[PDB]
Amino acid sequence: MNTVPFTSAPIEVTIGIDQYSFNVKENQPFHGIKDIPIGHVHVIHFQHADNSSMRYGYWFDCRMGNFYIQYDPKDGLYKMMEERDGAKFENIVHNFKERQMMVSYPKIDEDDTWYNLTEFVQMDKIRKIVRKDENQFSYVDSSMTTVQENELSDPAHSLNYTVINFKSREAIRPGHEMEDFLDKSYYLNTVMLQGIFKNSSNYFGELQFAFLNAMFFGNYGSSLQWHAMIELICSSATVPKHMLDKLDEILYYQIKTLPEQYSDILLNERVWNICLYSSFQKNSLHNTEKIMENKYPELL
Amino acid sequence: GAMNSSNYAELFNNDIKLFVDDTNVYRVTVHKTFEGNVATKAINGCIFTLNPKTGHLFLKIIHTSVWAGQKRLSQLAKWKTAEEVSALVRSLPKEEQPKQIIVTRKAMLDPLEVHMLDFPNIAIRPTELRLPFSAAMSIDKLSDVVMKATEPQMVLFNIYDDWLDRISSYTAFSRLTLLLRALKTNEESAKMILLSDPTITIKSYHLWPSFTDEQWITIESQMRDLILTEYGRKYNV
Ligand SMILES: COC(=O)c1n[nH]c(C)c1Br
Repeated sequence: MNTVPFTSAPIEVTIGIDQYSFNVKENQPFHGIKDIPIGHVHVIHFQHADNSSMRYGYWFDCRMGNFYIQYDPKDGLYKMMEERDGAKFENIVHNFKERQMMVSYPKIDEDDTWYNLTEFVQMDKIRKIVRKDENQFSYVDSSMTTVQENELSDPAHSLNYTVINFKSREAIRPGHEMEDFLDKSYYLNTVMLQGIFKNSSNYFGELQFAFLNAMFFGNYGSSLQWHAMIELICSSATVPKHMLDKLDEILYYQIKTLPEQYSDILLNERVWNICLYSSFQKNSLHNTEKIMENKYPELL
Repeated sequence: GAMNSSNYAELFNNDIKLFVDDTNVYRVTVHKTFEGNVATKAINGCIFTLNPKTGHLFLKIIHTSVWAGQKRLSQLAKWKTAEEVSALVRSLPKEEQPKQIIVTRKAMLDPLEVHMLDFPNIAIRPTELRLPFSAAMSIDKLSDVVMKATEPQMVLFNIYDDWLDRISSYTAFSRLTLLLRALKTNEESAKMILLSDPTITIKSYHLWPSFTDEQWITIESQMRDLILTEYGRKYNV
């Protein structure tokens, strides 16, 4: 079980660690989070009390280094840092633990939510969407735009999601215009899966990462990407059964975890009504359809 | 953006543009079958592609053979329209290609945009106007060429006849839409107005009678009156 040490908490802040969150008061004695499950990516995120603007956070995998959080009073944010002195790290951590100055990652043993939400998410693919190669961890916030978004302004700070555009030459074979537009299986299976993502696990990993950035940071381009990748599968007549069954599970746990008071801005009515009720896969998302109807029937 | 009454004069500027109407592409008669069920039988159709500045009409005749063995024909018809419009644009020299295509029905936007991906510099636009181009098949010479076709075919017309030698494109388009609105609202009456006098002739190379200037004023007044009335005869006013 790993730890994220915090130097201190000089400003009052709501801290998230995966789907959990807690409040820390200004200059509260607080030195981080312990008992973090190894074997998953994680995200630690921040909402300052004074400025509910800018949610921001760091994707990380405790197997890739010793990471701690230090507040920067110049840039005005909690920064993730990697400690390369491994004995300095263990010794500080040991002292924090002895003083019981760390909150415990509060995973209930029955609870598989985080695994279910990050099943296909891998750090090496996050680091290709979020380009900052000097760090083993990846910063995301509310305002970052996507590559696709910037084609319609600072490239260094972009989310480099795979571009999906239904009215593009990439998506539409010459001489198959109607066929490829109404049935996107060509674009899903050949262009995207075989060509770009190589396999469905990589496709699902980007889909899950986009959702999580939409949910935790309100990142709008992320929400667009999540819906686009859902729509591409639902609008394909030919989808491997194993992908359809896993998509149903994936969406079910995303919809289950979404904050109920955020469904107005985070769920695209058109995409969901098409996927559940009109598309080729209207009958293939049983679990997702059932949670959607019992939790968000207004939308439908 | 969309075309409406505010930006109506844009039609007559010097940027080449085409209207595309697909109302008459897929046409059927509905009839009872031996077993007392209902069936459709397609008849020949046409794409109405019009340059409103010049009057040039590109009438692509849609022969019933194109539907044989196909499903979801109302949807297919929009894509076939888009394929033929795109083929038309491809066949033209670059300096004759439209800078904008205005579709009369919004359902044509996605089919045309997809078939025109190779022409990023051609804007596909809808309109808010309720244009009466569906009444094109009430023009006898147009209905005739469509019905007689035994194969796919493109026929070229000027829907303004020689009017532009005397009036502006703006006035010619207003005359045309008046005629077509009348034919749409009451074809029998509108045709009675045009052909009541058999003394006045249609030139072999024209669609409309050879009215003098003063007969056109009379004709247009009779067409307005018709449209005024039928709007009463319908709303009782
Ligand atoms: C380097 O500064 C630090 O504050 C630090 N270094 N390691 C750990 C665990 C911490 Br907290």
